[PDB]
Amino acid sequence: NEPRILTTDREAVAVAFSPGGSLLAGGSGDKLIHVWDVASGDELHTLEGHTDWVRAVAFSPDGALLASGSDDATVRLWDVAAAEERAVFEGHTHYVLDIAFSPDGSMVASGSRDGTARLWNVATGTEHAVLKGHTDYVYAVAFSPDGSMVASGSRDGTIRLWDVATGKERDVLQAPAENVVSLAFSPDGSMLVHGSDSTVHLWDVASGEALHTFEGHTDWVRAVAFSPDGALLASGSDDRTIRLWDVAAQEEHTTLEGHTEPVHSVAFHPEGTTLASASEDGTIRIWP
Amino acid sequence: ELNEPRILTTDREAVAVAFSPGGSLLAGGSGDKLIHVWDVASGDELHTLEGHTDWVRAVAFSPDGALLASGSDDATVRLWDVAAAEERAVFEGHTHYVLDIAFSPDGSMVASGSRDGTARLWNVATGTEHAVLKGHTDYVYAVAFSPDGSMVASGSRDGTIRLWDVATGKERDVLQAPAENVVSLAFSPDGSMLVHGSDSTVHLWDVASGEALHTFEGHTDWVRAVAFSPDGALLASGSDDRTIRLWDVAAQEEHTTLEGHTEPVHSVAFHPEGTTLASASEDGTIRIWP
Amino acid sequence: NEPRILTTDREAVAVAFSPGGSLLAGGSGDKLIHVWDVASGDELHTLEGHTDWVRAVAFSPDGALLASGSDDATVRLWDVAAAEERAVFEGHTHYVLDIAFSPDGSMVASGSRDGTARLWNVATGTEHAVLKGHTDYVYAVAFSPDGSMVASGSRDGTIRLWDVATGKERDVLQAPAENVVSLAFSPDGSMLVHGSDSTVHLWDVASGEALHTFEGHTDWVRAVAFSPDGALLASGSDDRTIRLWDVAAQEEHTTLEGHTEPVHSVAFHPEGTTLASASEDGTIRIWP
Amino acid sequence: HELNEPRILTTDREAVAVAFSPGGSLLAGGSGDKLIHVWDVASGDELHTLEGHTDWVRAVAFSPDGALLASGSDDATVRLWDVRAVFEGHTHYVLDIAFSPDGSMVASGSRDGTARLWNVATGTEHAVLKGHTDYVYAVAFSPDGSMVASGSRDGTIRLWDVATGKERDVLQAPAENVVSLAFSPDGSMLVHGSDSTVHLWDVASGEALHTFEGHTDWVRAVAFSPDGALLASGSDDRTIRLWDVAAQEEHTTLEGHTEPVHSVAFHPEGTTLASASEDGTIRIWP
Amino acid sequence: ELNEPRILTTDREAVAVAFSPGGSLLAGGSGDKLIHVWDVASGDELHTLEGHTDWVRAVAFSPDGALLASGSDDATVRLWDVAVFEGHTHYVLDIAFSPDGSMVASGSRDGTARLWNVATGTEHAVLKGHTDYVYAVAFSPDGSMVASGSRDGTIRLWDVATGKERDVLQAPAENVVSLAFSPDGSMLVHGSDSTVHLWDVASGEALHTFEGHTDWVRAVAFSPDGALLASGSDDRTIRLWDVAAQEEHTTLEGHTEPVHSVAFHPEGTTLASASEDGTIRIWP
Repeated sequence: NEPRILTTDREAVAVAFSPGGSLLAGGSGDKLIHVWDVASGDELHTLEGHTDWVRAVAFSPDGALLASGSDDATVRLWDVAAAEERAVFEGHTHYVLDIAFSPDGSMVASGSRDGTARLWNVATGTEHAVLKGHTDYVYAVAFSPDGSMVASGSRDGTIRLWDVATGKERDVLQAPAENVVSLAFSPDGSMLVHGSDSTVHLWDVASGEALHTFEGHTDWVRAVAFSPDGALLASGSDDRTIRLWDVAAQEEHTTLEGHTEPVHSVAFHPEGTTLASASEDGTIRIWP
Repeated sequence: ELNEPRILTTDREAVAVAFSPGGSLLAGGSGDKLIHVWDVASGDELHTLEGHTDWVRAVAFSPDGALLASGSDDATVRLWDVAAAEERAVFEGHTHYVLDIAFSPDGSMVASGSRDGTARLWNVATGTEHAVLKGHTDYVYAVAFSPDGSMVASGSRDGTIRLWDVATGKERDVLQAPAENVVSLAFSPDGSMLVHGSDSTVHLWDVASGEALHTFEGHTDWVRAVAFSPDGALLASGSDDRTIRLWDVAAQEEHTTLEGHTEPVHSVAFHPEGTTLASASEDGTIRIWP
Repeated sequence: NEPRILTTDREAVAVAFSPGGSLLAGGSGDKLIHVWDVASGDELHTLEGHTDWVRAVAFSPDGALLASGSDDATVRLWDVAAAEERAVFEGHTHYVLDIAFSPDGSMVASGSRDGTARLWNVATGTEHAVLKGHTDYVYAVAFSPDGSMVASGSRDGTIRLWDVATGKERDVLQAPAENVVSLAFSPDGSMLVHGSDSTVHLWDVASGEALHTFEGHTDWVRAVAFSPDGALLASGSDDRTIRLWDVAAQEEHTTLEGHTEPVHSVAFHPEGTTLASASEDGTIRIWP
Repeated sequence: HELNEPRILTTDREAVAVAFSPGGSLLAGGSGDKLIHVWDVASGDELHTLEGHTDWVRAVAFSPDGALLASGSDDATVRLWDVRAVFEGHTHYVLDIAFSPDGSMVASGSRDGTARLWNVATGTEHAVLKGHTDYVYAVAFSPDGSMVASGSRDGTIRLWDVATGKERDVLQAPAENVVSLAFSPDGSMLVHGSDSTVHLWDVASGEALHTFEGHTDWVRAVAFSPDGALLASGSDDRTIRLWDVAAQEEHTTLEGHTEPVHSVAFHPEGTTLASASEDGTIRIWP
Repeated sequence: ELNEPRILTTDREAVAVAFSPGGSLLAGGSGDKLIHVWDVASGDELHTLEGHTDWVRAVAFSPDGALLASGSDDATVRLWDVAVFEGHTHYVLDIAFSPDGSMVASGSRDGTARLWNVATGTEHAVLKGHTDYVYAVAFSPDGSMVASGSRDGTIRLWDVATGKERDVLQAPAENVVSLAFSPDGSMLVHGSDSTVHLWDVASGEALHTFEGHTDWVRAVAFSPDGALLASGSDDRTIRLWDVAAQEEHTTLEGHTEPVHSVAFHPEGTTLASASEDGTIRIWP
């Protein structure tokens, strides 16, 4: 079926649902974060303060805060209700390309072009750790659902796993011949998925071995997201499509067409009924 | 960030640095027998304090910013009027090189660490003689008051850090673990932790319990200076490996490596606002970074 | 409540209370600074040495020193008890129109018609920084209560925020239809007020956003001051009045009438029960 | 009569300069709102508003042909308006402008303590008048064009030989700032308006003819009658006073009250007077 | 037992001194980073050798008198014509030419004694076994053995031909700071933070411990005849002892200063002391 559309003046490169499902946050190239009421499709208050493109957004698990990463090299925290900048994190030397909120709510992770992943302490507003190892841009970061581990995806063709507590690297998953552009954990923590150029890979987390490769995209896969029950996987690509795959059977489920430009971010509704995609065509689409 | 805003050029060994309490001035101790005071904003050289006969190994501002103290290989500690309008006293009594000095938070006393194995607590306002603390058969390289002024810590060649109660001159605890000479020490603003710089390593201690909390590894040669950030988040180290490092206290991670220097880094110091740190090196430069 | 009145032989353009509350300094067109014992109403000393109008005055936080700015292009430091000139600062090329003493007591700020804001190190007597950003005259300077920041108000329609230590500009607030003629921080440090033509504007410091505009004045607002508890705002204007505003309610509190000429400066007693104004009518008035 | 005729409005700030056109039919108002207004003396029309200045306009003057107007502003420019302006500059704020009777020259009084003299056609600065130790608040050419007179905050009235840039006389007597100046149509006398009170000076002898007392506050404005018989004073006391130039006695007092009178100008036939006041009113009286 | 001249120019601690083999020239290594050479007969300043970047802790002449070696904190050993360089990973604190003149031994802060062939410039022998900085080295007069003093509190004897440790002399409570080999090769001297010890080479036992100094003993030198031993201390005395007896022979008062280094004239007529002030002194 056909989605709904929301419109931004500029490229929408990041999207996320509030934990309750009632709000939708959109990160854009107008240097703002837009917040929509999902039911009415009305645009609530905007979040301004970033000085460059907003590349990623994520809600706190309690839904009270929103974290954002930007090309201005900063990570900001926003009070959702008040639509206010609550904090600003500095340290990254280059564009911040991804962020993730810990399931705990106490930490934000960021990935940047400076070749590091950083962890920020939400309560104190300080840097908890800098994660060093990658030799190229870090395009994606994601927390393990138990909150103990963070995974980082880099252009150096590696996926690195670190202990959140100590900042220590635990594993390196090799993905050769490729730039890892996106990462996501399954909600059960058993699987990890990464987006590459035209391809989506599945990994068994306990083993660090590759389970399967999903073929069908014809361009860079910049966004991946697991459904809340882990059964479905969504991918966003430069080929303009969004693809759904059946995780257990490891086949194509369906292809979502409609975007006229690259899809930079994909996010499931917490109930699993809806998917949101953001595209360079300046639209956010909600698909059931 | 770790980027550097400015560079100062001195042309000799810059072995000690400290910021004024307001943040606007910088004192530099040099291999010349001189102390320099710089304006941080303009980078202008305000004044040069002469009198020492040998290397100046440590410098400190009084908490009220009116006085500078300097410790030297000539075996003296000198007190300078910052305005420069007035010469001041000199502290004599140490039999060997003085490698460290620290002001008590009230500005009434100064502590000094010498190679003679003694830590001396001198009176600033008063002209009387001072208390002697004895270091354990080995030279004392480093000294620091706790922020509350109740504790003084000393770093020695015995590979231990010593804590005294300032009021009674009583030795409260002994911190052991370093495999070598402890060259620097710094209290957390909380007063809860202590930071140790030694031969290759940076240690974190729980002051109350006298236990080691962590060891920071990453320097490849002797760590000559340490500094605790005002927020307590970060730690700064200077080393003979020619780098300076910033460490995340919680995780013990290399928040940043500052790679401008070509020669050993003898001293590091945080700005009072915690935004920038200054590093001093044998390459005859002072580098300021955020 | 009718105030009490002191006189100067010429225009009184500046006033400030000692931190203890017992003294009142008045800057005038006599080229002198007058000091009054508030309780007795007696004139304790005359500070002489300026060569032109004295435009602004400020006490050191310990009350031992007074700073003054003048049309002679100089900033002077006075020993109050001794009534002696202690230092003279030179460097500004044009009239100095405002001065401020930091809470730290280590730095004096000045704003001049030469388009620059200067910071002077009181202990050493040196020029610490020249702040250059503005493209027109600087009419006001104020320190943040934490002493980390200094703000400058200019004819170029900008308010600028600088780091005191490094002299680096941090922010530029835009107020474009307006010449910024006066500034004050709230004692909290959370808000800033600026005075323009007919209006007093309130800013949120952290967000740099405009909170309110206080309307009622019918001419230039040359002086603004927060009450020590932050609850009240005072404005001095060319319309000859002083207005008090309730900060939280954003409403008019009262209008102080009596002055027969423009009110150039206002200052609160540290207890908050009394206010002093200075006027071109050659009077300083103390109002409860 | 002293009847108040049209009250002229639209300026939104202090009106600090007024002048009649030489032909009598137009009225120019300079204000603190940074503009110059031109009015039809008959009321029937509103004419133009001259915009460009960035700061207070303190003086206006018409060229003797009535085709050009000059203005002085705090923005430090002297602008000649075609009635786009042409511009002239001052190191400091410019407070007074006067055209020579000839119309060949514009004199500008400034905060830099000097009077500038420009050749209108060329635009070339010809002479700088140096001598005052403070702001120059008012300037006027003698009817023969050979002399300029100036009032300053230094409390003096000065006479200059224009061609030679040379100071010829310094008239002293005011205790305070001289705020306005006027030259007599016969050129024999000069009028001072000050922070104390109005004075008359003999041009040839460089002596005081008289002191006019009556005002109870600052005198900001003075203007001679076209026949030279009378003098008008404007004050902070809110009266306009008329004095006999010969006898030196007060003739009449006009109570145009509630407002300080900042500028006054007589009509060319002498029947009318214009006053400027605060807050942007221009008043016309016979 | 007097003393004649005092020698000047060094701006810092003079921590090494050596006479040329044949007469006549004197070398001073200092904290000011340079090596001074002095003409002994005239008491003049012949030359200053510059290049080192850090403190110079040892100097030694080649047996032909044509080359001088220096050890510095800059981690170089340099050979000077009377320059060539060698490296160490750490600070070099001491050097000694073999009596043959074919080898330079260098003791470093890397816990090893380094041995180079001078003519080829190639390092061949590394002596390992010390657990801390090596502060002093000296060849046996036959060149078959090297002795080393370390901060580990030991004196070691090594067989030169095979980089193997032959003996470990223990006893000193603290850092050994200097060592010397007697001309007959029978006795070895240790200078430490408290005392000076004599080690019997054939027996591998301690002949005796010298207890007169009241502070650290920084230097030891054997007389050319082997009869007498000089000790230099922080207490500002130089002490002469009978090697056989081990009894104190004399005390030289310098006083104001701590003696950092001592050396005998090759004829045995003169003794040179180096001090912190940046003075060199000769006594008979």
